[PDB]
Amino acid sequence: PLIVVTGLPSSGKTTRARQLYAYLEERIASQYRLHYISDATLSISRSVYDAHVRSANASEKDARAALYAAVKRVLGPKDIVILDSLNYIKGWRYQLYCEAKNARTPSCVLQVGGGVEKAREVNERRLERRAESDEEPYERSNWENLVFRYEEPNPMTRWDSPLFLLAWDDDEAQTRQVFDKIWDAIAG
Ligand SMILES: Nc1ncnc2c1ncn2[C@@H]1O[C@H](COP(=O)(O)OP(=O)(O)O)[C@@H](O)[C@H]1O
Ligand SMILES: [Mg+2]
Repeated sequence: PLIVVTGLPSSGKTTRARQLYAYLEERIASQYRLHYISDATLSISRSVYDAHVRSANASEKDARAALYAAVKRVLGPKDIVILDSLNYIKGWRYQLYCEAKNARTPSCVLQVGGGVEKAREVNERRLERRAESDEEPYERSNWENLVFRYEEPNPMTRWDSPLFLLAWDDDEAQTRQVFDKIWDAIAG
């Protein structure tokens, strides 16, 4: 199974993804294999998110290529894959949907975020606190433009459903309730 995490920059994707992993770890042991992938695990710097000429520096399109390959190598009916990345484009989320389809395994989307304001605050504290890291800040130019071009998951579309969301204020049990529906979704 594939679980597409999605959210704004510094919206809590990695934090929620860890919780999901720990949850899925207890549930598998109470079978499946558990995989975790992120920009950091693939050494994809956040600066990729900033035409007629071929360049040597990796593009955002190459980042999606890297992510796509990492998932295909492990994703399968017996392999649960957590993709912790912005995953902010409907088309990209549609590619991942078709990827899980080709792996003959269910897919879902898990949106995270405490808000544009609480997310902006985080990136400032991480900019203040000064590269394959989970706490490396974005440049304020790259951060703002990323939020502007974020595409909200649409449960009306089959590739953004089943959709699940987790606000920051959602406590350990409301988060735990979502995780159970994720589990039931990626089963029979
Ligand atoms: N429910 C949450 N509640 C409180 N703080 C959070 C929450 N989610 C994320 N954070 C905090 O905000 C910062 C960003 O979290 P992180 O998961 O690393 O964002 P990103 O999705 O960009 O990787 C972290 O310091 C983290 O502790
Ligand atoms: Mg992350």
